[PDB]
Amino acid sequence: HWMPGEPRPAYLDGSAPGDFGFDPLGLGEVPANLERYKESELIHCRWAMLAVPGILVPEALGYGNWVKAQEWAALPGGQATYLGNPVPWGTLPTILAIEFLAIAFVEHQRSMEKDPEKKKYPGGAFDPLGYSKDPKKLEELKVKEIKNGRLALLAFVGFCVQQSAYPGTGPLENLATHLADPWHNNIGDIVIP
Amino acid sequence: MRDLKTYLSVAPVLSTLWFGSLAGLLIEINRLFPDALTFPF
Amino acid sequence: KGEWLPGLASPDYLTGSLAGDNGFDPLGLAEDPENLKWFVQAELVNGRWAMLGVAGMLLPEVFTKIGIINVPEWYDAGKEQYFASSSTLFVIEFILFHYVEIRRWQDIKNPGSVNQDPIFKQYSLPKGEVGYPGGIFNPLNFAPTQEAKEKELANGRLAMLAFLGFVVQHNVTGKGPFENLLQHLSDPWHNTIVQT
Amino acid sequence: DISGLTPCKDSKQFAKREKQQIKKLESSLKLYAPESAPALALNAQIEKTKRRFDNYGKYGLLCGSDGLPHLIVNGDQRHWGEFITPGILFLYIAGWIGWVGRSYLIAISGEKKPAMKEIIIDVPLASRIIFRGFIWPVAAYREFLNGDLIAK
Ligand SMILES: CC(/C=C/C=C(C)/C=C/[C@@]12O[C@]1(C)C[C@@H](O)CC2(C)C)=C\C=C\C=C(C)\C=C\C=C(C)\C=C\[C@@]12O[C@]1(C)C[C@@H](O)CC2(C)C
Repeated sequence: HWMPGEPRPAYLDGSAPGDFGFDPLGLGEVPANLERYKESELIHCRWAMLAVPGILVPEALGYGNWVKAQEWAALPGGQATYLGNPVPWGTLPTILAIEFLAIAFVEHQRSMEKDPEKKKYPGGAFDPLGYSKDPKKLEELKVKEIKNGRLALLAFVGFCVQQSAYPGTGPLENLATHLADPWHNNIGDIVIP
Repeated sequence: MRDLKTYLSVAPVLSTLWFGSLAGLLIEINRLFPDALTFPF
Repeated sequence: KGEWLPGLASPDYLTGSLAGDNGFDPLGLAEDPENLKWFVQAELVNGRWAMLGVAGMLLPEVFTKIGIINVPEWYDAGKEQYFASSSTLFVIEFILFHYVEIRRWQDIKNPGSVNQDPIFKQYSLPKGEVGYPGGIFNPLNFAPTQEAKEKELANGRLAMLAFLGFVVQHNVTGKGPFENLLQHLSDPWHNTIVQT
Repeated sequence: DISGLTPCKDSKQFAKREKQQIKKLESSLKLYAPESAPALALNAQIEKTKRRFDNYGKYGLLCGSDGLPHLIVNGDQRHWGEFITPGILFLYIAGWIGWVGRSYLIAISGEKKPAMKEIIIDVPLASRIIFRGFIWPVAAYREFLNGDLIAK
């Protein structure tokens, strides 16, 4: 339970993976709506569990924080760089065109699916190493995936919010600032100026 | 007199007494503390 | 039990089964039993906090007669510098009290639902009443008889009135609660609320 | 300086208004003997005018270009005494009155002829109910929680 001593909603029986009865607003009441929400939650989690490695690793290599990498495109004639090496095709309208076409194809391909189970765990070719061979291990794996995804989502929210309070700074910079003087460099000063 | 007490509880007499006392209180309040534009405390 | 005003009748909903029941409810707040259930806990918590507050506001000023320590007055204790900033201390206090008071709150809704330790499952509070947890909160195993509960409630009410007096006196006199007592004891007939 | 306004104490037009009012009051006093009662009344009026202008200067009001005070009601803490505190006091008093009226109406609803208790008030019951409205916020909020505030 997400809060011991609280009654559960009737539609949250505790059989779904990562089900702890958290629904104060009752957004999952409609059975057709609740089925969609699981797919969206899994997609959000999987997208956020790739961003977190992609935000810290470039900053840990001294290539600049994650908001500095987007500054050049606002300028006229800015060219993209990767690992300190400018890429020949890093012009703005070349990047925008290739991104839209490549993504619009795969997402529409996902849209046309009509089996509800395959929209969450499609299986098949996307599981080359065959970790889904055991139904007993698979449930534990699903619980692990759901538990990690929500943590990554919370980490991304922290990434976004910490930027507003310390403009122009990276998360590792904020951690280094906190570590030096914990008792005066923390959240308290921001809340109470 | 029960009937006299009943006549004192009728709506117009009671309203007149209440409003007279209220107006007196307000007049004295404005007499003690004249020209109040803001609540300073 | 006793009457707060002889010659008056007690309310029907105050049947005397509660601790410290003297039939005092002129304004009829506790007519609804749910209101009574909430207000009992509210009174308990308010009295328990006010007792500690008064004890902490009075004794650190009684030192002047004995001269052990040197502590600023209760209304100047905040401005003093401490090892951590005020914001950090407030944040930590909020973080801990949120969990503590949410844990306490769940017992009022559904009694007996938060008696089990969340991390070490082999540990649990013995079953008791709503406002009297017991268990590790009662290490000396003093029996919670009705007499002790009545004493607790009386002391809590007295301490709440004392705290209200402590607050009001400082706004007018501008001095400490103990300094107000010595001045009164110097010339009792000239040093009252009526200054003249 | 909110909205380009200036404090009353630094406003020259405020002083000019005060001087004009005092001079107008003083021209009437020359028509009467100093010992007469109308002279005393005019002296009291002049003193009251000076005191009012001084008090307006002390409270930190804001004047425009005409030398007249203006009220800020946007919620700024520097001007909470202009709108916020009297508003809260009025809300408390109005809630008291409404709660007392509702309580009296509910009290006599179960009688044989409830209409006759509306044209001829039952004084003791109203007097007992009058004191109860002093704690109207708590009672109203608890009634809202219990669901007894709205008729079914
Ligand atoms: C908890 C409490 C106060 C706690 C204070 C604390 C902890 C103080 C801490 C501090 O000091 C220290 C320790 C450190 C100091 O340096 C700093 C601070 C931090 C300041 C007060 C409760 C205070 C509560 C009070 C006063 C309640 C009064 C209620 C009354 C009288 C009700 C009367 C009625 O309720 C009935 C009986 C029936 C109704 O029907 C009829 C009526 C008439 C309506």
